[PDB]
Amino acid sequence: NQQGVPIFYSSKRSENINHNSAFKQAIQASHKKDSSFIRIHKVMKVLNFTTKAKDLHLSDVFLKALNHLPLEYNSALYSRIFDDFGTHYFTSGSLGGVYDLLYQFSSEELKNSGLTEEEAKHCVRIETKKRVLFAKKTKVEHRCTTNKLSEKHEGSFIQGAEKSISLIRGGRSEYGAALAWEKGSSGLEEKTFSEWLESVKENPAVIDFELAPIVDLVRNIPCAVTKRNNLRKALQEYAAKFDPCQCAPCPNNGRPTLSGTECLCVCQSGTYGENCEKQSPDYKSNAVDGQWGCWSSWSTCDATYKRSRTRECNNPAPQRGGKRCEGEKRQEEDCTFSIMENNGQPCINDDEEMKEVDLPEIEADSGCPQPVPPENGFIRNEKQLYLVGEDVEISCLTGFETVGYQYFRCLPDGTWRQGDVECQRTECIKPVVQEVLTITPFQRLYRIGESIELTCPKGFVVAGPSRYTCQGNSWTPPISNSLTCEKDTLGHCQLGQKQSGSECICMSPEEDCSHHSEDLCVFDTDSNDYFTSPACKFLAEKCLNNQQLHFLHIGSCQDGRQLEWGLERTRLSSNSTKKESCGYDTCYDWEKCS
Amino acid sequence: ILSAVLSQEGINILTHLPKGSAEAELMSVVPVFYVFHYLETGNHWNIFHSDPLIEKQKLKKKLKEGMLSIMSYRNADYSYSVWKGGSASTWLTAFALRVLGQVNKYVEQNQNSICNSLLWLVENYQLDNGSFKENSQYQPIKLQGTLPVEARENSLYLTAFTVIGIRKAFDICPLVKIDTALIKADNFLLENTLPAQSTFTLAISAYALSLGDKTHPQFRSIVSALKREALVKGNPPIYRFWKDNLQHKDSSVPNTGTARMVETTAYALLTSLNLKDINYVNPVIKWLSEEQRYGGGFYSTQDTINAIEGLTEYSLLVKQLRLSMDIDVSYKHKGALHNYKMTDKNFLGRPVEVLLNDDLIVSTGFGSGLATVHVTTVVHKTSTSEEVCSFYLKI
Ligand SMILES: *[C@H]1O[C@H](CO)[C@@H](O)[C@H](O)[C@@H]1O
Ligand SMILES: *[C@H]1O[C@H](CO)[C@@H](O)[C@H](O)[C@@H]1O
Repeated sequence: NQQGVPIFYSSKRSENINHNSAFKQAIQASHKKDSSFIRIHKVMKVLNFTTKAKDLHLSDVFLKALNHLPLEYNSALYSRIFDDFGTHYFTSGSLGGVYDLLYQFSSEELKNSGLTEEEAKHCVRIETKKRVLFAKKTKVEHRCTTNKLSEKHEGSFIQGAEKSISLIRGGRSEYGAALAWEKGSSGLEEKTFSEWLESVKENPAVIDFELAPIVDLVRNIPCAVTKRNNLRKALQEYAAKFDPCQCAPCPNNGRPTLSGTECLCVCQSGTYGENCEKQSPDYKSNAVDGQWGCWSSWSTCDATYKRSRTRECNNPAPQRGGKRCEGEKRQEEDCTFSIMENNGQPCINDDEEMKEVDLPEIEADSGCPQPVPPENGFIRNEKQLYLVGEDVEISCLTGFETVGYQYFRCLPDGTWRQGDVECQRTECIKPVVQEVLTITPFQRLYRIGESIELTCPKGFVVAGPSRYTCQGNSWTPPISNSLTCEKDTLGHCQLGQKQSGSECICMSPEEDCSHHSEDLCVFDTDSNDYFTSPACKFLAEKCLNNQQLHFLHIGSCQDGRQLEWGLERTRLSSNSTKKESCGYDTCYDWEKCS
Repeated sequence: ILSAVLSQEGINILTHLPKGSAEAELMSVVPVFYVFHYLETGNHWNIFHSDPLIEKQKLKKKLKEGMLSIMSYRNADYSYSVWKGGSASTWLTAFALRVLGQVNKYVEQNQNSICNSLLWLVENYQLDNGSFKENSQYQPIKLQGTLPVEARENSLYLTAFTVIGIRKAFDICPLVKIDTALIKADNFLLENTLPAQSTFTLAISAYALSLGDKTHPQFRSIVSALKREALVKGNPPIYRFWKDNLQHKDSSVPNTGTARMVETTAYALLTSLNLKDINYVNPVIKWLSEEQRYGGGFYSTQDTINAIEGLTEYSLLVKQLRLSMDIDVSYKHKGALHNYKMTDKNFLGRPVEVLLNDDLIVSTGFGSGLATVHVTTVVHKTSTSEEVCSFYLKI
């Protein structure tokens, strides 16, 4: 019981090899008296098969009926094909035969025999071995021969039964029929059974098999996509009639089962009679298990995709400690409505999609291919092929305007007559914008002769120039990625140092200095002279030898009061108790940084 | 010309709606506005079989009821929400102005409202680079559907979706300040789409710029990209659509080949329908038409609003395009030279000579279509003019 959702499955799971009268005989026999049942089976495998996955070859009869199918959904005529052809097909399985028998014992008899379940099952296991299987055999047990039941049937446990049912699949029907109990087969031959076994390899039946939806099969007919989707829908509706939810409940936790147009009742152990109403005083219970009502009719499609269905746990709503029914009270699937069409009820067929670029193939037609627009322009009118004598009109991109003959004409040639056309125009647009900067004024289009001003936040200034102007269709010219605002020396650290490790330590003279600061002039106590030196390199050398190397004078070293003075400046250096150091190495004890 | 109508029923459902949950309540009412825009603008009052004149007014009644119905989701500060207690949502706010703008045509709106509602988004929900942000209390919404997206990819969807609202209803509150807001935003979409992240992202983005400057260098670059991703059945194409995918994103599953595409190709259709490139558009509406059968239905109202505005725009692009011209050629000073009435039946009326040397003036009054005027002039010049010759000859 997993009818379910999508529904493909394996046949190890059902374990009901039950024919029309295979199950029905058993149910109908079960009404005669409180009955228990003993199953015995033996598989006889012949071969496996794997149905190849794609390009399957369908039958004439089927392809036929699969065609006389209307386009518009019609539950009536669609259901038809399931009745006739089925629901699933074998991807894989086995072929052969099964010795399969169901034995019917009156539970009063078994209680009289007193055997344990394990005993009873075994007496049938070993008795079959002696009686039908023909093998020189495991030694019998007089436990199975001289108990109170077997004793009344020539020592046989099997002959004790009211009857047996055959679920034998396979082989020649002559030999099979004999293995079922009959007085005619009643003095039958073990010979029979071995002969049947050969028969089974010459006349097998499908057992132990995997399935897949019959619908996946219909893939290359006239209207595949139409009829295949028409059928999945039809598949749902078809499923509902088959369900036994509609059966009214059976008197005694009896689980009602459908076959065809009728519900015959399946009885709980210790009950019998036509609808499991009768019980021998052995049945000692009134607990009832819950079972679903049938589903609801779908709620009309909604404000959302959403739609609603419902059951309630009431067919045999639970009582005095019966099992609560298990599943869904409710069901949301999403749904739709049909809006656009009137005419067709269309036919799409399993076509094959393709990205447009990849198919470029025919010229027999002799129209001209798409031509080449001129720089800064475009064709107003796209096609793959243009008929000979068609015009296509060239216009220009934004900020440029047409100058001259605006048309190409398609020649029988296959060639284009090409116009006197240009895209001169001077209206600069908003340049290649780097997230960092912000232009001013901010417009969609700029006029020939208007200037923009690139500005950045406070700590920063522009890498390239700050003012571009709009001339001969270009600016003068914007970086297009070569321009943003980064501040020198990318808790700020003093002019001698740089930040490297979230702690202010000196920049190395050799390494970090490279970017061209001003030529400075500096005095050196170790040299007792001076040298002109880059600034970066100086502010490093402060760290190391500052007490040796002083700041002197901006610009390259040069004579004047400037020089004689800076000399004095750091000759009077010793006595000075207070040296400030803003941009200069120091400010005198007497001076203020300004 | 291709047929793109609606089943008599379809409309019936849309107008009737379903009722109960506040949830999707709004979703309940949006369609009527579109089914009106399409029904009035493309004239089609006639479909009914009953009395079209009063039927028009019956929808109007439903349309004004529904108009205030949306207002329910408007906040204090004029920003739209699902629940006042709920939260103000940048998403829905844009989606309101989009619904309102289309309706404003034939149902006059509260002007001052529309404005403050606009100024909310712009003054509060726009980065320094034009792009818009969803406010918070972020909520997956059933109506929203495919809108959810990953990485910046959602900034793009939203910026473009809110651009669309603001474009749609700009008419009603033309503000110097929000035109600027449009400029900054548009630039984002151009300058930040190109290396395309999703088909769905490509398409709305394309569509949003499609409602702006449709001649722009970057824009036509973008449109080309989209136009190159397209799917076709039969070559030359009979059917055209777009699937949402990237080369990284493949699994043996039904879901990836998922409807999202109807929405994305609907945005493509709408993009090109603005470009008035009917040649491109035809296999799409045939297919979108054909889509209901292949599609089953449009999963959620979001795409169904766009599909309808598609079918609307097309049936009224056809109308613009039909040739009913009335051209006149004349001399500016000397007499009337001839002039020809040109139609579907009698296009390319003639060629005629130019007799006299008076400025030529070719000129139609109001009429509908597309006509081409060529003025091929024939002249003779001597050999030794710089024009032609560069050398001194004798023989
Ligand atoms: C609930 O009932 C309906 C109708 O039989 C089915 O759709 C479903 O399979 C379940 O049995
Ligand atoms: C409703 O369906 C469930 C299984 O889905 C059962 O537990 C119950 O008996 C009834 O058929």
